[PDB]
Amino acid sequence: VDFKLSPSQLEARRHAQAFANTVLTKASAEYSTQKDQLSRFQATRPFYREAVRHGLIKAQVPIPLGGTMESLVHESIILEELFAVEPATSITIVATALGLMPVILCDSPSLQEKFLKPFISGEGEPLASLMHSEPNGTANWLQKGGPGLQTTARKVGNEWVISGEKLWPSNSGGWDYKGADLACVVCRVSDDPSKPQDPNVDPATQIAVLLVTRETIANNKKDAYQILGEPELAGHITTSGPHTRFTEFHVPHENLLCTPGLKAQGLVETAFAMSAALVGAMAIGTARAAFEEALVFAKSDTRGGSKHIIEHQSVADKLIDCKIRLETSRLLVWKAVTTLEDEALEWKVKLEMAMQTKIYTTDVAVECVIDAMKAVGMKSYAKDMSFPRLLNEVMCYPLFDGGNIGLRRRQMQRVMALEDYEPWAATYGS
Amino acid sequence: VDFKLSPSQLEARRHAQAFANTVLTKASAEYSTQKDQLSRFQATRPFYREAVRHGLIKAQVPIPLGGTMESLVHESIILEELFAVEPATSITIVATALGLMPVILCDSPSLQEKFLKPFISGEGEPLASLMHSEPNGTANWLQKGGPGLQTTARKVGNEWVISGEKLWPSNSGGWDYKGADLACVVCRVSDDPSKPQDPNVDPATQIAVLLVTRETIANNKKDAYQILGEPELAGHITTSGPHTRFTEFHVPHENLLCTPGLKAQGLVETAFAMSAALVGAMAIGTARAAFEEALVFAKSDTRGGSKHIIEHQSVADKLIDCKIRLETSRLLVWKAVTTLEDEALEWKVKLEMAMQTKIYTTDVAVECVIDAMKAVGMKSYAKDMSFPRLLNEVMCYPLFDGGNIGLRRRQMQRVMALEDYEPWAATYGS
Amino acid sequence: VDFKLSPSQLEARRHAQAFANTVLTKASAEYSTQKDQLSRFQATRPFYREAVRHGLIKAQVPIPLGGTMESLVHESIILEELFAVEPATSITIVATALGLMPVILCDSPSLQEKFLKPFISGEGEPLASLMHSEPNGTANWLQKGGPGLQTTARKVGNEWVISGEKLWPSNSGGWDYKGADLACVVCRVSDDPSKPQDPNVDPATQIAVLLVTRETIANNKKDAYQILGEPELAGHITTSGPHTRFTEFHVPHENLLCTPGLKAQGLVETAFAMSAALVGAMAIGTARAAFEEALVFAKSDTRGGSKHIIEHQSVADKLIDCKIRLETSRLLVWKAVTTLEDEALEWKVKLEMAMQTKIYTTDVAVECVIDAMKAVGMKSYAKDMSFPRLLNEVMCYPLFDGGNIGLRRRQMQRVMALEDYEPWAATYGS
Amino acid sequence: VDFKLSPSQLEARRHAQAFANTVLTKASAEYSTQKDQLSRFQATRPFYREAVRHGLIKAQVPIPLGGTMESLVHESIILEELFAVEPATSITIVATALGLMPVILCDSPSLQEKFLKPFISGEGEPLASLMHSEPNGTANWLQKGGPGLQTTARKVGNEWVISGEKLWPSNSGGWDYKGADLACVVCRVSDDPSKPQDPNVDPATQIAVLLVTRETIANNKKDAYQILGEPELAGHITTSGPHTRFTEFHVPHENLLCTPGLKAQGLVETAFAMSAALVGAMAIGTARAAFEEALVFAKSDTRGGSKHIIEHQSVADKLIDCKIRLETSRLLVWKAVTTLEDEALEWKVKLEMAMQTKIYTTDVAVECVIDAMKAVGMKSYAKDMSFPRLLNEVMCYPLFDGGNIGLRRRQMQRVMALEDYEPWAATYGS
Ligand SMILES: Cc1cc2nc3c(=O)[nH]c(=O)nc-3n(C[C@H](O)[C@H](O)[C@H](O)COP(=O)(O)OP(=O)(O)OC[C@H]3O[C@@H](n4cnc5c(N)ncnc54)[C@H](O)[C@@H]3O)c2cc1C
Ligand SMILES: Cc1cc2nc3c(=O)[nH]c(=O)nc-3n(C[C@H](O)[C@H](O)[C@H](O)COP(=O)(O)OP(=O)(O)OC[C@H]3O[C@@H](n4cnc5c(N)ncnc54)[C@H](O)[C@@H]3O)c2cc1C
Ligand SMILES: Cc1cc2nc3c(=O)[nH]c(=O)nc-3n(C[C@H](O)[C@H](O)[C@H](O)COP(=O)(O)OP(=O)(O)OC[C@H]3O[C@@H](n4cnc5c(N)ncnc54)[C@H](O)[C@@H]3O)c2cc1C
Ligand SMILES: Cc1cc2nc3c(=O)[nH]c(=O)nc-3n(C[C@H](O)[C@H](O)[C@H](O)COP(=O)(O)OP(=O)(O)OC[C@H]3O[C@@H](n4cnc5c(N)ncnc54)[C@H](O)[C@@H]3O)c2cc1C
Repeated sequence: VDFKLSPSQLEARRHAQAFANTVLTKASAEYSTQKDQLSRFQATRPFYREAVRHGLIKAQVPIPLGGTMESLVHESIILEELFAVEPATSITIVATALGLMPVILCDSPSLQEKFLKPFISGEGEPLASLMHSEPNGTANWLQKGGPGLQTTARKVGNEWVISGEKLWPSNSGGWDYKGADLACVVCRVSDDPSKPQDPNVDPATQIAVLLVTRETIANNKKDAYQILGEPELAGHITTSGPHTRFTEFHVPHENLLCTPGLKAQGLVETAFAMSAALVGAMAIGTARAAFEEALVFAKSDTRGGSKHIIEHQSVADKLIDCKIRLETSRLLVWKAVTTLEDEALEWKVKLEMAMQTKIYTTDVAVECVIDAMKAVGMKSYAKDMSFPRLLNEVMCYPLFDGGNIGLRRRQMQRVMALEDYEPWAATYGS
Repeated sequence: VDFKLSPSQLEARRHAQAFANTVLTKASAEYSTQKDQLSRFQATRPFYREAVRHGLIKAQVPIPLGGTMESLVHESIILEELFAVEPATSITIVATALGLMPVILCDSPSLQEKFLKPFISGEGEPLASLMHSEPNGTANWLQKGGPGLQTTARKVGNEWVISGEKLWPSNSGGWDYKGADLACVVCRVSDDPSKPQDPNVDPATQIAVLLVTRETIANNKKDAYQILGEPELAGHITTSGPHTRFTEFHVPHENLLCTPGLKAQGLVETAFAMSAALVGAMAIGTARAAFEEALVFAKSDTRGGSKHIIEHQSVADKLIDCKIRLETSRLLVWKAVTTLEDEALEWKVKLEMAMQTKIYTTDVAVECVIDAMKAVGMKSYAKDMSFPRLLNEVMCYPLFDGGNIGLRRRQMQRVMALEDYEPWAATYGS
Repeated sequence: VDFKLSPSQLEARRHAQAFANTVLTKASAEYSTQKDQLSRFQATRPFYREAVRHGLIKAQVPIPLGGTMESLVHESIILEELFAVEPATSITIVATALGLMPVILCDSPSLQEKFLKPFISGEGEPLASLMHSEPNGTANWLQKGGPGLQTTARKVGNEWVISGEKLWPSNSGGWDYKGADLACVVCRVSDDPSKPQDPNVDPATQIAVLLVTRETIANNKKDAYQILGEPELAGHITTSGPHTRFTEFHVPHENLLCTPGLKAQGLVETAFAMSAALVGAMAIGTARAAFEEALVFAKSDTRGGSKHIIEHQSVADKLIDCKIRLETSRLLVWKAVTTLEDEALEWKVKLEMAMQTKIYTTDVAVECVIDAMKAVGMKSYAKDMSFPRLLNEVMCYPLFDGGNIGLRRRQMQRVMALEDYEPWAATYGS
Repeated sequence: VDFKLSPSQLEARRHAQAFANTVLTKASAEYSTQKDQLSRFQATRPFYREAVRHGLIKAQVPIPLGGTMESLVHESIILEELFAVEPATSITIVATALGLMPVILCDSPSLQEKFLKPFISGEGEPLASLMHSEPNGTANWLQKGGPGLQTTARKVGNEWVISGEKLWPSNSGGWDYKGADLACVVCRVSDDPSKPQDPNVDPATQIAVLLVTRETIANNKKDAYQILGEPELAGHITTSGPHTRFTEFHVPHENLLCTPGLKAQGLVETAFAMSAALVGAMAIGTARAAFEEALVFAKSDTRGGSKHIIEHQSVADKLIDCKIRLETSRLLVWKAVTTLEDEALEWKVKLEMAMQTKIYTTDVAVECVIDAMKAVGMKSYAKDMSFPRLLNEVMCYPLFDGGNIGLRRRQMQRVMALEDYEPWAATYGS
């Protein structure tokens, strides 16, 4: 076992850091004063443009597919550096990565060449979105006997017809509400959308992914694709993840990502398992920003006393707890993404490790930001410090990318209950 | 022993609830459109006006002093109901209460009659502020051999001259920055403010409290009293707690609250111990709003599954944990205020109980809000629910009113380290 | 609302302290030499004798039934003092009180007069046991479609015949394995014990409680009642709670406690709700002993340094956290038992409060003992301090008297999920 | 960056597992029948003899020094597997590794060759001990102005004379109270032991380490070396760590480990920093045994319900938290030991990483055992399961090898407060 970073991993860090410090630090003056989420997202477009120019979207796509992604550990180091400075734009890049993952993972090389083209060009501001989440919730989307996804699709001729609503998926409506450049829309196949999901058939066997582009939306009637709203978020105030309604929305058969059923559900689960692992890097960045701000403050401020506050044991204890949470978190992320890259390990081992990672890093990042605030004291509550923004941003992580309580813990639980469960297969082999 | 509420405690609660729902619910539509903190505080003036007409400012003063305060348990009940709905204006009421407290507690009936007069009238919108906190911190203000308070006072003729800065004290500038109707300014006596505090004298013997009114301010040169800034807060966005600088600010000797030294420190300690106990009620109201909103959601929503999510054990575990935190918090607050009202008990015992109460309720209220958010899941993160506001608001409580890490834990540690410490004296007697 | 203790409550405390210090402190010299659990329990008989002589068993029976119980708050005070010194014998008293409860609370005065008689006499060493728990578990005993209790009973002529096994019920075999003086055996009614519980039935409608005395056991064949074993416990090493098998055990119909079904389940639920509330006083006593030992150590020992260890913030922080856990725990126990006593409150309100109390106090007692050990440090790990015993004893509390995870949380969850659940009914009526 | 185990790491694991399962499982049948700590420890001798025969003591010594230690990752894997089964004898091996470390670390090949010889022979049952800890404590041994170590040494011609007492050091009295085969006795140099440590000299400049063998002890008068007692421990009930008194105890100058002062303090600090990282693997072993026992239980028992208990969300939540604690702990240990072996890294970077590791792994192991017990429920409390032993054993870890509260957190705080502290130097370099 080895924890040393290669020259390309150190360069990936230096590059990410330089981009964050020279480009992302300027985003706040653009977005900070806009009234609504969409406006804030739009104000972020020149920074995404720069990220594309710096190669950061091309770096979300594997080299075999014409991108420049070197590894998932490189990706982890990049995301930690970006999120330690500014989640604006950084969040857009990862949302796009998620949006691309089903195509990156699928088994059609002609689909990959066609739909990944804009994202490896190094030009423009192309957005992708994995459109899974819904107004009524998704924690129970695979539950045999329940209503399932309320976004359904039916084959009519040589096309599919989507009806229903999505809520929350990042970048889904694009910069201007005429659509992401690529959206992977996750649907439940229902030949008749009025009738409930058949409780005698496993929900996983009825999943289909349909690829929707700006062209697709332009080819439909205006009322077939409507953005009904844009949630105002506590933190990550510059992301877009709207309420979208498809009404009789036609999509050509060639845009069907794969065979409906277990293969499609598989692509989705895989994409979301990879995000589960990497989301820990974002939480680390946010929490690391809080720790470092509190640390510098505790090593330079006496708070009207005779020594720097880090010399009070209760202050150092908080800082120690923060530092520990960050160190364990990062190791767990690097373990997770490395596990995901291991061809030897069966999927359930990868999936359990990804779930653990998401659950731990996100929950623990919140504690880290709060302890940092408690250590700095009253000054952390004013907006001339970063903590108000970090507090709001950090609370997103346990909730999003599949919340810990409803999705990730239950995905991990299902794995642990299986008869052939091997708790240590990722470490000690099978 | 008994927890039944008297008819007048029940009436205080009905009155508080009616006030909250007829008046305080309208505040948000007024303060929400104001871009800066002072303006938000100013938009809140008509609601404080209504608070005064409803008798709520008069109820912060004991009956023997012309007020209508029935008891601290009545107060605890009122504060919980107000803060469960809207901390805007509610926070102003309690900040005024704290400003009044050094006067309420002092042994001079002439000062009490004079300076409490506007607060017991039922007219206007009179504000009071206890001005203790400073830019450089206050956790170490009584540390022997340290710099001490940087707001100092010196006697010159038949007046005192205040030099230095305060930061954070609620209401201290009034509605218009010409001053609170009553400010208790806490100073360190120093004949020559350019000289450090003398390291061989106990800081507590150099504390003075000087009463500064609007008239005091108007009797000084314009540049003798100035507001340098108004912090933009993460939550409690409608409160004012400015950065104030006194420069050669003259106060009559008749305005000195009491003899400088241990008597003055003692009045500040007592005031802040009473607030330590009652700040729990504010934390309970906020956390209670989060718990109730999560409870109703959990009972009303299936999240696309086969049953309401309260029926999931992980969801119920969060709700159970919130409920336990709230229940234990309320009990401890009522214990602490009843203990403060007990004439048979020594100060050290009351102080220890008040510290415990502040530490427990405020730390635990934060966990209550966060767990509530986790239970609700993603929808908790959007501002169509109340959680974004509650999370920002709840994080104030561990930090303010004497932070838990630097001030309240240290005060309690000091009492616990005394040779005659009796842990259980508030319960089982001495 | 009032927390002040009456003269009789203070006397109850004094009496309980004097008993624990002059009698219970001598127990260890006797049980300590005994190599198995039963023999340790037997070694404890002379101390239970003394407890009876001091009126402590009589104090577990209400005055209208010939006992001397003053109130549940008196009971809480007695238990805290007892368990602060020595859980040996204390645990027998409390287990007997649980065994008496179904008879104390039943609607048959003839059963009360006959079966409580030995317990109000003030003589001998009479034991009672509520025999509910089983080798296969009881967390799911009321699960519809589940196997239910494996101890069943059937009516044959003018008798009931019991088949199956119990495990864990305190005192159940008596001093000599010829039986407790009174055992309430909870059975599921089944005319054929080889047949699985009907999945269509509500399991609570099948419950019967049969009273079994030493004369009942003697009236049966010797192999109809056998003790198969006695668990060797991590702590509470002097308690007995054996593995008992009933094989065609005949009981007179006049020993049926009440109408089978909902009424019988209700008596058991009520007895265990009462124990849920009071078990916190035992947790508090154990945790309090750990806190006070650490506190005395922290204020007298420098650990080879220049100052008492309580002077170190990290140490003081552990002690503060223990103190707060103990203070909140006692308040919650007093609230719970006062709630149970309230004639005007509905059952589910009482039950919910009792569940909260059990969950909180027992979880938090464990943390209190462990934090106290960390504060004292390495010396806490050797048996010349009490912490090794306290750690083993405290870990009983979250697991016993209905475990928190499987029973108490799920009882509380069920009440919260009821359409008419009112969270603050025990405090703010309505 | 890589977590993959080499073939030799996998072989170390297999070999350690086979030794634990074939040899160590048999230990309990021998030590459980003995009446006190010493006897239990003595009953452990044949198992240590087997460990020596299987090369496990030789594997504590680096290959350059004639041992077989392959790497600290190898050692971590071995310790996790040993402590997962049986800490008896396992504890003796690690205590011997600690005892050897000051010699392994020193810069004197002639000392190394002489004193390490029995330990690399593969013969007998040689024991080492690092005798640091004392009756009065050691958390403040380096405190300037404090009393310091109460075990002192004075130079008398060509010999040193030791006065004072040790308490706790494992193996220090050997199998028979005639001494460990090698003890490294840490002393404070003092010409006159009746005089207090000079408050004007930095305690670390007065540290000496004297090597004491069985020959040294036999060459002194009988009353010069006395075992006064053997603590009865809550867990690890088969280790020896006696109370030793040196009275005018003569040691040859050629047995001095190095020049007294910073160099000697540095060997002690380094040895204890290496143990701090590795003790994590012991904590993991114990917690892993709890987790796996709870997991097997939860996957095979319904607890009288219809489904395996792991299907209940609150049970799964506990197992998930245990699993996460174990995964993060192991990563942190492997990171910490790999950091210690990195010659490019400054000592303070290694030290910080080792303290973090000790703090985290030992605190969290306790939580893991307790969670596992709560998940299993009542049955976990009886000695037919492993948990009573594991609970007592896991509580050792945060207290021993320098407790977290008094020692490790203070050592880490000291590093963090340094002006040139680089928090991430172990991951991203300097
Ligand atoms: C900034 C941001 C970016 C996002 N990016 C995307 C994106 O790119 N694509 C996309 O599709 N979505 C995205 N989301 C949404 C998010 O990934 C999912 O909606 C969310 O994580 C799922 O919500 P939830 O887990 O709370 O599930 P919900 O279904 O909303 O359930 C909510 C709560 O109900 C409870 N619950 C429900 N069922 C159970 C159960 N069976 N067991 C136990 N508890 C249960 C749990 O407490 C759960 O937390 C984004 C959201 C945000 C804020
Ligand atoms: C909405 C609001 C209302 C307020 N109302 C008032 C008011 O009416 N009047 C008023 O005067 N102020 C008021 N305040 C200010 C507040 O009461 C105090 O400034 C704040 O509670 C004290 O800050 P602190 O406890 O963080 O101490 P600081 O001195 O700022 O110390 C900050 C941190 O340093 C550490 N620290 C410092 N010294 C030590 C030590 N010796 N040991 C351990 N740790 C230490 C702790 O981590 C502490 O949290 C208000 C503030 C707000 C936001
Ligand atoms: C000293 C002592 C005295 C005792 N006194 C008595 C007495 O007087 N009378 C008596 O009858 N018993 C007595 N007991 C036994 C004890 O009250 C119960 O057996 C125990 O509290 C119930 O066990 P449990 O709660 O762990 O349930 P179990 O049925 O053993 O369940 C074990 C675990 O399975 C899980 N589980 C099972 N079902 C669910 C579910 N539906 N949801 C979630 N999790 C689940 C939980 O993690 C639970 O902890 C005593 C025991 C001791 C040690
Ligand atoms: C099985 C076992 C094996 C052991 N092996 C060895 C061995 O091989 N060699 C050896 O020498 N010892 C050994 N020990 C002993 C152990 O390493 C040390 O004595 C112990 O870890 C140090 O004790 P402590 O950390 O509790 O410090 P203590 O000095 O005993 O301090 C006790 C407590 O006081 C408080 N405290 C003291 N000073 C401060 C401070 N400055 N700041 C904050 N809090 C403070 C802390 O709460 C601390 O926990 C062993 C013990 C056991 C049980």
